[PDB]
Amino acid sequence: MVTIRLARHGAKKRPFYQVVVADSRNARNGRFIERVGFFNPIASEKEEGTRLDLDRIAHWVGQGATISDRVAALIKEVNK
Amino acid sequence: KIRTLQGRVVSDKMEKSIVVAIERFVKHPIYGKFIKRTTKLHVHDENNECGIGDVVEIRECRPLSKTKSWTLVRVVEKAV
Amino acid sequence: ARYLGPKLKLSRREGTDLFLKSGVRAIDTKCKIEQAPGQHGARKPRLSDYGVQLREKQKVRRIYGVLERQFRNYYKEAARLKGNTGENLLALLEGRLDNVVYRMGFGATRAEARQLVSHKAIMVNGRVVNIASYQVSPNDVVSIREKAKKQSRVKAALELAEQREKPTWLEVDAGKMEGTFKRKPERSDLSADINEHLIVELYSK
Amino acid sequence: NIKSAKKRAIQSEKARKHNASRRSMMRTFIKKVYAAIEAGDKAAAQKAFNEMQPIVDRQAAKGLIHKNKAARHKANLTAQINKLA
RNA sequence: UGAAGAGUUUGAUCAUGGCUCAGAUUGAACGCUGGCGGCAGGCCUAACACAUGCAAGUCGAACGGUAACAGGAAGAAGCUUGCUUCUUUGCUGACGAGUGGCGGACGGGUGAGUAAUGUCUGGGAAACUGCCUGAUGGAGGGGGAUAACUACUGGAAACGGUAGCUAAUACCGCAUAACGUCGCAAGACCAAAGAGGGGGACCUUCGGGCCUCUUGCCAUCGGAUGUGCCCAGAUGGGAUUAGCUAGUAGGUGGGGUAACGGCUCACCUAGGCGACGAUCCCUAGCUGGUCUGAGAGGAUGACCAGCCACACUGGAACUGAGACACGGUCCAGACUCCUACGGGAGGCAGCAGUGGGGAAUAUUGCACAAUGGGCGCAAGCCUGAUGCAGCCAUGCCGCGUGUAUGAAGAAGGCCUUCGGGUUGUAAAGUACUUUCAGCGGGGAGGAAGGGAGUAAAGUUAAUACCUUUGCUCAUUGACGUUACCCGCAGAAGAAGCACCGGCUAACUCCGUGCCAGCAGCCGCGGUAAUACGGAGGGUGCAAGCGUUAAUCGGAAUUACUGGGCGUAAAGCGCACGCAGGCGGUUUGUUAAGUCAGAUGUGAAAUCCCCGGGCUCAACCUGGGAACUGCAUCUGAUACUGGCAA
Repeated sequence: MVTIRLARHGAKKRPFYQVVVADSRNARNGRFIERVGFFNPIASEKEEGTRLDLDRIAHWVGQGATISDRVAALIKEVNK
Repeated sequence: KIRTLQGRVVSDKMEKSIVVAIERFVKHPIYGKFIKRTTKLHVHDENNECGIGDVVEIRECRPLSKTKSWTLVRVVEKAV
Repeated sequence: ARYLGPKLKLSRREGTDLFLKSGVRAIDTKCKIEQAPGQHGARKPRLSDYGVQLREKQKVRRIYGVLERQFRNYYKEAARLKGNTGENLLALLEGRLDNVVYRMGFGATRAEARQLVSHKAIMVNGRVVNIASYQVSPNDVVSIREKAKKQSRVKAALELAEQREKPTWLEVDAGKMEGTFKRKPERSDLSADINEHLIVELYSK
Repeated sequence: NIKSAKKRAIQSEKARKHNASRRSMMRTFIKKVYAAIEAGDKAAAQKAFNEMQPIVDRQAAKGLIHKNKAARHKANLTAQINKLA
């Protein structure tokens, strides 16, 4: 069981999430498996705030991954 | 490869245990050269099939008695 | 501090002329240079190696207005561009926003230009800029504000600039006071400030 | 120990009380077989194994004894009788 | 793309060599001084003891229940007139406690202990693995109970104990039995729990049976994951620690553990380990990494990340997929507290605070907004994780404390040959601007999801449910009196510290006179002190500066890179020689070393290159490189090593 989730590592009064594959039995900013891109809500189209990896995840989900509200709906914001 | 070390016996005083002595060329990055660092190890043997000073082939493997995890595959020669 | 101390007096203590707080009317007429800063400023000492390096450093240092701490930051940015880091170093000191604006004739002086950068007078694009340590980008849009050309300071600050060489790596404008940082400063655009040898000695310690 | 969840101790205890009994049963029945081994009573060995064969297994499926432990028990046991009777 | 040197021994000189300084830095501390904002960081010492508050529970869609709340109804009142009040009642939301599940092994903290079978790195095989997820099948029919509860009863409390009664996704049979387990085969054997939503046709003495959906439940084999286990190498110091080691080392056979194993046990052998450094002692969390550095290297391991250990001290097992369990349990011990003195309670190395100790380290803050975590079928709750605020120049960075112009070069000092010179365009004076701060007014973005509907070409009852999909609507903001922006007067409110003999940038004047005192080093000072003290002037840094401590550098100053040893420190008094190190030459071979390519692997962050995002930079960030390595695979054969000749 892996758990794909957000992880803010960005400086104060400026969220920079990081969609990561971890496990839920460890720290949000702590122990990770491997990334699956980023989520920046501060992008507004002067830079790209995302990195997809659609492919990678699609394998991981079958491998028993779990998606949190945000992460799941964030594939949805960009659809395919 | 079964992690094969061409070692040289140095102890038949037990039956099914023979201490084989092997070395790797260990380098110092601060003396900046290789040397011979010889390390005796405790191998698990079929019975005995060799004398001392017997060049052999040994291999890694399961543990199966205290400080064992190498086996004798064959006795190369008694003397070179 | 930001210095902003007794300006010219350093020109005195180095015996070398600069426009910093001088006019174009006073050029050491009714002002004095080098007569004797202090009561010992008349007589000249030979100076040790370290002597030269210190004095000379301060020469370059005060015709941008730049501090110590600031200068180190410049030195690790110079040696973080692939080039001659003598050039890179003095290129970045003439990369200070306060300086390019002066060198496009919008500042009366080097120093007065930075008084502008204090207030919301300077801008790049539609973006307001108040920080002078900003190294402008190749092909910039470094304009004055609408509601800043109406001030009597900004009108009078194109005035004192007039009749200078204006070493070209950039455009000098008067329709919209909007230039372009259209190539970098270079060894040829030094105007006899070639003292890159000194400070790179000083700094490497 | 003012916490709510310190009530778990009571739960643990209903548990320990029960889990104890399960271990005890098995722990004894397995010895009745080793009786027939050491004393050499060939018939008995079989018969005594057969009576405890289900028992030790059930507990395991549940998790009391667990799957993997009873495995090795059942191996050792039968092993005895094969070389004996 | 990158490496600085000077002083200090001599009357003078060059070497040799120790010492010093210049530098960067640090969880820094202190003194003096103080404008902000942004970001980061903020008990290192006694792993010392803690007042007080809070951080571990949550699910009624598993229960038996109804205590409260809120509603429904029934009798009744009040007769606020058909409405409020009252008793009754699980009827419905909803939920106390209690059972029961799952979490409570996460996250958070700390480095005491631990030089190692602990870590790190790389391999590896005789392992296990709940929640997740794939595949196949199953889930049949029963029973005996026990909390609660009730009625008592023991105690001052703390805290219990009886008797009767009862529930389950509780417990345990019995039934069923593969790709299952044991077994050579033959054979034998082992499991469960169903809950909800909704509904037409039948059935209910009307709670339900029925069907359908849906999730869950049981098993077995997978996958992914976490966690054990083994091996080799790397891991700190000290040989004024050289001998050590009986479950000690190994072999047999039992037992045990999830699995291998002296893990443990019976017997048998007498070895095993060690200067290629065991064992023992001191010291220390370890690593990525960090800092410094030109690199190599050294030192170091704070915050951030991973691992290990520890949880009042000592110790132990139980449960469970997993623990040797921080806020579990039990025992002992020293503490602390309660007490009706009989007997009991607790554990801040969690957050915040407290005293103490120390040179030193912040609020008994706010919050469910966002992100993440826990449970749940969902709502929702729980969250000192976290996100923020407050307090602190602790540091890095950004910007400001004014701009222009301004000389009979103003008074006022100071020095002076008494002509001035110096302070000094500095100030005033003139024209100019209000950032930042302050006040008043606007004002983004971090917020999507969910929630109330409708659309499905799903599943089935033919459009339920549930899920799915976009759509439709009303909201979701703790920070916060917000990032930011607008206006408002008026330079207004915003510069100091150290040093100036030489090293080393920067001199004079008095006061004192080997006295006073200075002092990083070399040294000053016994009456014109460029070195003291004060002043005038100046130099460098600057909201910080200096001083100290501490690390590394410089220092090739212990030299792998990168040293000497004739006399400066420095060749054992001299031989032989084991181990160790080294190896003339020719052919052949091997390919271990080595080189190359290939493949894994070298976490991320940190670092680095290019390039974005915060008004810029600091910081944050994207991709790529580095990731000095290691192993394996396949190739190469000159050298190196091995063998043969």
